[PDB]
Amino acid sequence: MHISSQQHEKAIKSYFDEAQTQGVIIIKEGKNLSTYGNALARANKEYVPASTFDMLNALIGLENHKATTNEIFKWDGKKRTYPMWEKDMTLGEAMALSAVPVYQELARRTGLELMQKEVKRVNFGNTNIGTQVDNFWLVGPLKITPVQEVNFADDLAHNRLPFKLETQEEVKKMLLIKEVNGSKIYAKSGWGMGVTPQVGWLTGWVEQANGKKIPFSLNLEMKEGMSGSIRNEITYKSLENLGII
Ligand SMILES: Cc1onc(-c2ccccc2)c1C(=O)N[C@H](C=O)[C@@H]1N[C@@H](C(=O)O)C(C)(C)S1
Repeated sequence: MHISSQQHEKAIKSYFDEAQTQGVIIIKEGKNLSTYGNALARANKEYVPASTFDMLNALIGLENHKATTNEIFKWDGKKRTYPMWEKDMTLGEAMALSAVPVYQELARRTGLELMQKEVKRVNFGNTNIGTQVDNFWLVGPLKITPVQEVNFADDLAHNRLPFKLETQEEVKKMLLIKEVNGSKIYAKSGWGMGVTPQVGWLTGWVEQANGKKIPFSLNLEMKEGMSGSIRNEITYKSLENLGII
């Protein structure tokens, strides 16, 4: 409104301070990138993308006819880390649930060789997937910075990735997670491996009523007993503080 930028900066740093974590949220208006939060130097450090990769995994699988958007991925009946994953689902349902096994099956369909060259073509992060086609986004060697992630989301939001328009639209329909007063929030979460603390992500964009698109990438540390929805909460408060929703 008439709120000073010092106050915006302080308000958003306090959302990270209150959660007792260290993180950054990067916003992009048109060409301009702004870095908020309580740990601004995270912006150009490299982290595994974790499930945020699901977005590119989907783009690639669909572009290369490894799946369709109505196709059902059967649960094989093995006990899963979460009961919510013990069901048959579409890619899109799997995006909302972040169903690692489905994205792993998709990655195996695509294959190491095809995955490696698609990730080069797209030049995502450090572009390196190593030798294990089914976990390189979760344990490395693939890594990416928060700046690169918000630029990725900015590409996909404006259909600039090197995939057909219809492939991009298909994956964007999968990413709708919230509606707030005429604004829509498209995004995918990520949560890295290992003992606490782990990396957390929420990367996407808001599509405003007038058609304007404002990409964001939140990146922070997931501390002992933090709920996943803290990523969402910090993100929503930040976007609201800045009047983007
Ligand atoms: C955490 C997490 O910690 N370790 C792995 C992993 C799994 C298999 C092999 C190697 C590592 C993992 C994971 O699965 N992360 C996923 C992607 O970010 C899923 N997104 C989460 C979410 O979005 O909230 C889920 C907590 C829903 S899981």
